[PDB]
Amino acid sequence: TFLRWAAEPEHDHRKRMGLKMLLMMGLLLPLVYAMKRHKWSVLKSRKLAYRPP
Amino acid sequence: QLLDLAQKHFSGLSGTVPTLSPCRFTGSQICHREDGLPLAHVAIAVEGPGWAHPDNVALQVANAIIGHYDCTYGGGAHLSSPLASIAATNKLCQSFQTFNICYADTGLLGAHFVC
Ligand SMILES: CCCCCCCC/C=C/CCCCCCCC(=O)O[C@H](COC(=O)CCCCCCCCCCC)COP(=O)(O)OCCN
Repeated sequence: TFLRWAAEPEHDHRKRMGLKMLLMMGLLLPLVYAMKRHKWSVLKSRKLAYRPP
Repeated sequence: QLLDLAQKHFSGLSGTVPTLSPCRFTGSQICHREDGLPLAHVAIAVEGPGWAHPDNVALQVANAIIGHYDCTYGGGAHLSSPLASIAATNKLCQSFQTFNICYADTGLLGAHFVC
């Protein structure tokens, strides 16, 4: 246990950040994904019509 | 005399109900691309208030500020409307009009340009 800490003092801080990164990404990934779908909805919905005389 | 004549000729007319459903407005785009035509027409409008509303006055003031333009219009660069002076100055279009089209409880408020 001491030898792990000696090799990687950061072990605990890193793991705390990991949690906060996972949390923020849980928020931000569906959020931005939703933003994407909104803008693109104009295009996703569109219907095409060919009408030569 | 008009009223008499009305009574005389029209009184057989029936008065005995088609009333108008609200009309739902929708933000939308319709594009007929036809490259073979020589100029493009664009009409754009927001939902307006409809015949009765007192906003139509203030809206028509605003529409008049922005105005209408046609490439025969003498005013050109010196015109009062920024849209028109800029459109004349930079040959942005042949023409445009603001409109406020009024219906029962809805309308088209905007502008059409050819360019
Ligand atoms: C010009 C400005 C540049 C800014 C870039 C904008 C980033 C946009 C995307 C963000 C992704 C969302 C996930 C981030 C999780 C952040 C959570 C968090 O607070 O973590 C940070 C470390 O995280 C972190 O350090 C994680 C950050 C991950 C960002 C890496 C991408 C950018 C590369 C930077 C390289 C130069 C510190 O947490 P603690 O030490 O507990 O501090 C407590 C609060 N002050």
